[PDB]
Amino acid sequence: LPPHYRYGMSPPGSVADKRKNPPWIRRRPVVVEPISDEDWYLFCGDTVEILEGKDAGKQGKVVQVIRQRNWVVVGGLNTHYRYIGKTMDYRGTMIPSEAPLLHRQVKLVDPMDRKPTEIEWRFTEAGERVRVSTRSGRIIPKPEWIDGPKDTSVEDALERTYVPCLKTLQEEVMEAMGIKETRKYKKVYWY
Amino acid sequence: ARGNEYQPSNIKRKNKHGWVRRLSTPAGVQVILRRMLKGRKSLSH
Amino acid sequence: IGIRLTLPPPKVVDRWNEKRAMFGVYDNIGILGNFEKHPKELIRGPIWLRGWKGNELQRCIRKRKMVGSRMFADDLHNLNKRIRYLYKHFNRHGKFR
Amino acid sequence: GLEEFFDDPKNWGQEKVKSGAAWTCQQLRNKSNEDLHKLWYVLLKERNMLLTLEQEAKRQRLPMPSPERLDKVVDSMDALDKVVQEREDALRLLQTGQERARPGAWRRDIFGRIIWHKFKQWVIPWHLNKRYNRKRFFALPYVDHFLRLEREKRARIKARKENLERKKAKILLKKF
Amino acid sequence: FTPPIYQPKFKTEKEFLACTAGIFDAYVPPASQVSIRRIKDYDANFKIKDFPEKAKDIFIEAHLCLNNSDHDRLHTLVTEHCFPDMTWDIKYKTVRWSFVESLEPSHVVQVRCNVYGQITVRMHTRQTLAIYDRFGRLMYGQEDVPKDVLEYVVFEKQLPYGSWRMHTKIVPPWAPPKQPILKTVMIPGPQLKPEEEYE
Amino acid sequence: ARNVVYPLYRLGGPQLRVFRTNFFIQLVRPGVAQPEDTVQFRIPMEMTRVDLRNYLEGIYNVPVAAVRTRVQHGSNKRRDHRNVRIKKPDYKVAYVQLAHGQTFTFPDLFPLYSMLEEERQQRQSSDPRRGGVPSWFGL
Amino acid sequence: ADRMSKWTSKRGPRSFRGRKGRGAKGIGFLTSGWRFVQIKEMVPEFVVPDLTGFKLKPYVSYLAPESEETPLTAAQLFSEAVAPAIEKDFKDNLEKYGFEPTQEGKLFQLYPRNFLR
RNA sequence: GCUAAACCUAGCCCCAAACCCCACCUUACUACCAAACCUUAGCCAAACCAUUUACAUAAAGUAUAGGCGAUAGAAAUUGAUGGCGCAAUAGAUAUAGUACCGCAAGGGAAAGAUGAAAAACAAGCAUAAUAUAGCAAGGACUA
RNA sequence: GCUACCUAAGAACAGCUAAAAGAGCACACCCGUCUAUGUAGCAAAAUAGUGGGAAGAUUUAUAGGUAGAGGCGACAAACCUA
RNA sequence: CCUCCGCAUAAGCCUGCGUCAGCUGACAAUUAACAGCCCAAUAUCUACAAUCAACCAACAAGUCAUUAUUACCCUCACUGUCAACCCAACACAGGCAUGCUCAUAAGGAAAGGUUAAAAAAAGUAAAAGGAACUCGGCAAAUCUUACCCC
Ligand SMILES: Nc1nc2c(ncn2[C@@H]2O[C@H](COP(=O)(O)OP(=O)(O)OP(=O)(O)O)[C@@H](O)[C@H]2O)c(=O)[nH]1
Ligand SMILES: [Mg+2]
Ligand SMILES: [Mg+2]
Ligand SMILES: [Mg+2]
Ligand SMILES: [Mg+2]
Ligand SMILES: [Mg+2]
Ligand SMILES: [Mg+2]
Ligand SMILES: [Mg+2]
Ligand SMILES: [Mg+2]
Ligand SMILES: [Mg+2]
Ligand SMILES: [Mg+2]
Ligand SMILES: [Mg+2]
Ligand SMILES: [Mg+2]
Ligand SMILES: [Mg+2]
Ligand SMILES: [Mg+2]
Ligand SMILES: [Mg+2]
Ligand SMILES: [Mg+2]
Ligand SMILES: [Mg+2]
Ligand SMILES: [Mg+2]
Repeated sequence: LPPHYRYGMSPPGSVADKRKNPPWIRRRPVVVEPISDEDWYLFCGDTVEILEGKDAGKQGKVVQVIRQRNWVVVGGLNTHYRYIGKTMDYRGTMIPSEAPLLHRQVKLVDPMDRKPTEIEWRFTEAGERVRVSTRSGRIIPKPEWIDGPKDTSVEDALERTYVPCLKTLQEEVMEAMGIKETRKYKKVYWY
Repeated sequence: ARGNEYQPSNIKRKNKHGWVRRLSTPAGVQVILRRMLKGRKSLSH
Repeated sequence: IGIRLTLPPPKVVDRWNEKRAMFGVYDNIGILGNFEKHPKELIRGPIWLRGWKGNELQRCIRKRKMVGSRMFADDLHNLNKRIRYLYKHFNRHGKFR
Repeated sequence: GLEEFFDDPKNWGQEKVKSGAAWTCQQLRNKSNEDLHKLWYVLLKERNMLLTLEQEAKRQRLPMPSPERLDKVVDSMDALDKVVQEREDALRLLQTGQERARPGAWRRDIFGRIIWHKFKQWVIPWHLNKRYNRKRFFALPYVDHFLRLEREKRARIKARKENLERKKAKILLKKF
Repeated sequence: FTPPIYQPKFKTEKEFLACTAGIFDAYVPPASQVSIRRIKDYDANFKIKDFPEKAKDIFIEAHLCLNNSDHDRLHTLVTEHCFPDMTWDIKYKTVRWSFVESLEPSHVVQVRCNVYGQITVRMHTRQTLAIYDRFGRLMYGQEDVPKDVLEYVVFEKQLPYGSWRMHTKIVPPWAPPKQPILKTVMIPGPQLKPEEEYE
Repeated sequence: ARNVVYPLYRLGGPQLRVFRTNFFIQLVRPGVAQPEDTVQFRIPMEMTRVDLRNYLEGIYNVPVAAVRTRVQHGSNKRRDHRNVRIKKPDYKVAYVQLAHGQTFTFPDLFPLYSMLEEERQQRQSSDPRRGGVPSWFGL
Repeated sequence: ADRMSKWTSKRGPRSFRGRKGRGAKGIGFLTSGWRFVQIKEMVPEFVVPDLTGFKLKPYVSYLAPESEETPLTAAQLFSEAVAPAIEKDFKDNLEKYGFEPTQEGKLFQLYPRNFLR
């Protein structure tokens, strides 16, 4: 991506993203606090509570996470309305579009208390790394085929046919295929 | 009458301003070094 | 049109940040500490003008003398040229004599 | 046959073609050298078919059906190549102790830069090779000035980058 | 002689969801306990006998919001499928919609049902209109004289935080023609090209 | 194979063998009318016509009668926003004439929204008689 | 006058265009009369195996279990190939176990490598 | 009301600390054939020019040198945590040693600005050409 | 890569007259006497006509060479990238 | 109606009026026989031009050759192939080597429409005279003598 590329709601490679951020744009970079990867505590699917703005207090489910801008999109929450399909004649249709929310503007929700909770990345002997709520304890869990004609069966893919040997693939294949070569490689000079 | 002093010919171009000729003498090596220091994309012609 | 059409963002200055609050402390280190340390030793900056002052020509001469060997090639060339030019200016040009 | 350059006829025109997963390096490491040799050509035929599909899609100005399988095939071939290279490197280290398959040497070129010159195959010795003798692997004293200049340019770039990073960090601290 | 000077070339080679699509089962004006249960099991609190009052309140408040162009409240008061109908044609023109006492009590008609509720309420109320232009000159309806309005209003609901909002008004084919327009209109005939001839 | 140093051959030496071929080719529909026995391929630049013949005869068992090659120049005229020329890659085109009277022809490859469509159906375009008056109101 | 465009065989005069190539590896040599003699051994021979009966496929079912990558090392290969024989013979001249003092004499010399891929 | 106007950060400046796969010398980026080391000069000052003319502190601008003149100039001895910086004609030339210019060495640019989310007032003119006479204004005047 | 001169190995010179020509008339080609136009032009030296040479000390394509207190020069202080 | 040209090769440039859909993006294309890309050594050979090469004629003296031995079975790889094109800042009246076409079978369009003022450029015609113009017969028209200076 171009340096100081402004991450937006559209994915960084879509038609809309290319339209909004052509190669020549030089907009001012957006200042984002440096949340370390080991400190990020919002994940796709987490139930969260909005602290600020319209729909404050309401709890929804994170639909997307634009980590590069400290963003979490709560499905059907923090929504404005936009027209989709509006053509020269048709007015289009109104659609609720969510706006990104900052992790500072959003807090996780206890699995059962259904209330905002501050979280810590405390190690547990079983769950080596897992979130733990501070004000009321308890661990917030991390949320979340037919073989085709050109797909190997699992047993075939796992069959360990390898026999550790001191033979290169070339000579091993030569032996397997019966190719016979008697000529000796004449020595060459390297420099 | 004037203006068309450039009669292109790749043989002359390479034999006059080529990498081999620039390296042929210490002065041309310094020419290439100056271009590299300046960051020229085209070090030799 | 050389005038901005909006008020610039407000500039908040914390007059009581540690730097401003403790500014000047130990300026009297000498007279109040048996003169073990001269106040100029509190000066932090370029090695060639720590506790010393002079015009541009003197500053350039001191820089060349004290860190000339450690200067980059083109920076040192520029310093030598500047010293030469300043010598010429101060010794051959001016209203008075 | 040439039909192997095209997908199964039933898949022609399908908006989406269901595909498995690209071979992983760990999965490939369990296979024999013969098995990897055969899988290499299996994947090569699949890659040729997918590249043909991509080119024909470009020709017809239509989206390629399920382009992700091309990336899957490329990744699988890369993994197989990596596994073979790992085996070859281990065997070479055991039998000769050489970490590099191709001979080479650290040499100072005519420009004074230290490079890893990779040796080439010749029929005659180097002292007789005329063109090799024409090539120069030493830097005369006039190159030291330019070496210092390049070093100082690099130092300036590094200093600018570091100062910019520190200033950005200070700005971030002020903001938060 | 002095050679000519060329300027740089660049200077001269610069160049320049929470809705549904319509009605699941259209009610045709002159056995929904399954849908009533299908909404009760998901809502846990609801009263059909009390719904008509809330529906009328929402209707009147949404129209009052139209009066002031309170689109922020209209968004929560009507469905997204209805909002463009509510607000599109009325842009750049003031409306003086007002409500006066109803004629017969509003009552539910029928209800049907990732899952969206749906309630049809018949209202026979009395209302007033005065739609002006950008320039404040009346173009539809007297502001004082009220009219009797028979409407079949369909509400929809999202089934977690959604509420009951106007989804669509069903106009029966037998409904009386609406109020006549004030300004005369023209409907041009086929703009024939030279080769074409009128038929 | 490409991007690999070929073991130098001296007289009487062993045959040069490549086990894991690095070349990947494309079969491309000709842009012009071609004989029924001719197949057009896009090839890596480092592949010879002999290499292509052996490749097709071994991997695909295609009886090849003749091979011809030409290097197609890629346009270097398109310029980016910085006025820097964008180079379309040069490529290699191979015409392969099949043997045994075999014939080949390029196969004929390539032989929410519901809500949008239904709302478009239910547009209810304003009638001219309404004269721009919003028709939503029931009065 | 074009310094930036890559130098190819399409640019110079007849001699330049003939002399410069496209990276294709040589196959033979040129004799008197510009007659090209092609050496068969110089032509890469594609060692294509018999794919009949092969069970592997270009793709793998997603049902396959995930595993941890363990890049093969010289120590691991030695343990898995030589260590058993060494132990069995010690409990009871390294060429017996596989080690070769010199790569010379081998068709596939490991260093300097003299085989393709 | 048009052309347009503005903006804040991209970066830069000075310091401190710290020492930093393949191809390619043949026509470079082309797989493969029997020899380096050597005083700088000049501008310029002397009002020309010719000898001559600079490249820690203190001693000291002292001893000395010098068409003894312009000027040059020791030694003995002494001990030695950042920004009253710039903020897109500025700060690096830099968005870039790119575009472009030159055969080559080499020269060398310009510019961007919305939003939390886009998956929402210069000049010049026009409104509105013009009335006898005049450095175009001043005193004025109901005008 | 222009131009001055040179080196290697090439190419061109219709037709007529005279015969073996640094001959004559006159194409191609080279040059640029005079006139007019143009003079920010088609052109940073051109166009039209007219004119000199046009088998020779001729013209010319290709590669190479001589480099600045130097080169080269049938000396015009000419030319050596306007 | 014009034909300066034109078609190829060379050199040069490098996709630069092919298709599609909106100059821009995509897609396509130049297929070797033509041309380039050569030669195993060691010694040893070679006086007698070309000029239709025969008389003849010369001078400026000139472009073309092997042998004797020893080695030597793999044969058709690679690269150029497009264009309305290059050097002149330009769709520049200029420069641009060679072979054929010696006016063309090839290639092109001097007039955007109107009026027919001055001045200006080019061209045609002119009563009588025929250099009286002018620095000068410059230019134009004709097809013209004799003599000086260098
Ligand atoms: N004066 C000055 N101080 C600097 C500069 N760069 C860094 N510093 C100082 O370095 C100190 C340490 O910087 P930090 O970032 O806190 O720590 P750090 O990374 O261990 O520091 P470094 O070892 O200097 O790289 C601070 O007091 C900075 O102000 C510089 O350019 N100038
Ligand atoms: Mg020339
Ligand atoms: Mg070819
Ligand atoms: Mg002087
Ligand atoms: Mg700048
Ligand atoms: Mg104004
Ligand atoms: Mg003749
Ligand atoms: Mg003559
Ligand atoms: Mg001469
Ligand atoms: Mg003279
Ligand atoms: Mg003179
Ligand atoms: Mg000049
Ligand atoms: Mg015309
Ligand atoms: Mg006209
Ligand atoms: Mg007359
Ligand atoms: Mg007379
Ligand atoms: Mg007179
Ligand atoms: Mg007279
Ligand atoms: Mg005359």
